[PDB]
Amino acid sequence: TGQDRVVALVDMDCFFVQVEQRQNPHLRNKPCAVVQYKSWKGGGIIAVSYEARAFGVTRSMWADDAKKLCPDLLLAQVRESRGKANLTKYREASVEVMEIMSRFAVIERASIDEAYVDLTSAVQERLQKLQGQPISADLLPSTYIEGLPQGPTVQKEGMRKQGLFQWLDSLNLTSPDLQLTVGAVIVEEMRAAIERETGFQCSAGISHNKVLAKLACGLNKPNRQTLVSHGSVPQLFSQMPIRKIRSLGGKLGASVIEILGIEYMGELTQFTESQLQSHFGEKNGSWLYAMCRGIEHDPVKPRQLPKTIGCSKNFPGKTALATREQVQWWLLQLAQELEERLTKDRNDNDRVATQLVVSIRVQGDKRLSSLRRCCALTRYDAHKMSHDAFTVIKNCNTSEWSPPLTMLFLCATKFSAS
DNA sequence: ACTTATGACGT
DNA sequence: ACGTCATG
Ligand SMILES: Nc1ncnc2c1ncn2[C@H]1C[C@H](O)[C@@H](COP(=O)(O)NP(=O)(O)OP(=O)(O)O)O1
Ligand SMILES: [Mg+2]
Ligand SMILES: [Mg+2]
Repeated sequence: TGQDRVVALVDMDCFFVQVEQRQNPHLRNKPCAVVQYKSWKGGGIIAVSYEARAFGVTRSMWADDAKKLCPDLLLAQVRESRGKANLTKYREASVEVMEIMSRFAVIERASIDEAYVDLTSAVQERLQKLQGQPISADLLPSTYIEGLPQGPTVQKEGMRKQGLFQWLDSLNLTSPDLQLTVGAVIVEEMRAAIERETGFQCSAGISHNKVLAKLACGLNKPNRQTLVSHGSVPQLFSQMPIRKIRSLGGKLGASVIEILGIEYMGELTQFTESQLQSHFGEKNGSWLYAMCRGIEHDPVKPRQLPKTIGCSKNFPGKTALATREQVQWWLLQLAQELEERLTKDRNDNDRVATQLVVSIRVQGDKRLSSLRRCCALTRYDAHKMSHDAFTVIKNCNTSEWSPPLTMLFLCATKFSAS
């Protein structure tokens, strides 16, 4: 019934903003965004504080536009090195967080600001230690129970406590429900440890799988955690849009909506697994049939380290690189940042990348990557990497350079122990 | 002219 | 191996 494991998803609240606000006290408790490349339209927003969201400011907005919605908006710029954005500060901030999470349980780095946790084992330990002890409300100061309260509240904290009381009073409530509660107690502790040790606040979702735990985390932001039990799923999914569920945000979800003629996740229950398979594939049908019943089996991978390391730049419109000299210069600029990142990787993580991937895009092409080619990554030399990368894409030139290049991408892959 | 990184799947 | 999809 997918009530076998306890899985959590922890996600930092407006991460890049918190990172800047910690370092610059002035930006704290104020409408705040983080931008990059100020020259064109004040730059592009990649992170918005909650105060700034009250005014309607969103990521992928122009800073000049954001200022129109929010006159008093404070802006922080991404560091620029070698003529491109540099995310080093946010990656180091990430490492602090990932390290604190590691002490509690085994984690899967899902993004720079979020990881999954498997609390299944930890829950078992706590119960033996905690055996015969009731769970106090004090143990869950920031926990929301989805679907509660019900029955017999005007303030949001009042609703939270009321729901928490009903759930705790029942714990009536099964063995898998008790495990989620202990799972959540542990998440309270882990979240408190993050803020105390780094100054960063965050939200969390606690459930039986990664899809639900991720959905749960969203429900109460920021600085709150949410438990989505097995029993809540039917009511929660019933009015829940398909696009909301992870991996249904793009084309597949659209085709499910278009083919099946439904709009909510719950509506999938009526169809047989075979029906779903025939429409959307064997792998997807099977996945859909279980997910709408709240059952998901993807494992929490024990991976704290990124599989791959890469850098890229985009040369939109006029700025597009139409000469051999420019292509050579930016590969070198990219290869140089890559070398710094790669060297650090070896010292911290005892591993080396064996392959190098070059991806490029050209004018008139929609696709993120027009093409990609690879070659051997034998040495961490920016000049060699840049020179080799030129060699594997040099043919690409139809011609000077034609067509001019929209983007350059260099990626390191295939790391091995050492 | 929403950029810059990531991971997984299909074939 | 190379393209594509999905996500942050
Ligand atoms: N499309 C994008 N392009 C570039 N950088 C991005 C990005 N999306 C996110 N980032 C960077 C900047 C972001 O701060 C960060 C975290 O990812 P989120 O969790 O998706 N968003 P946040 O933590 O800001 O807040 P909250 O979760 O509470 O809504 O990654
Ligand atoms: Mg976040
Ligand atoms: Mg996130």
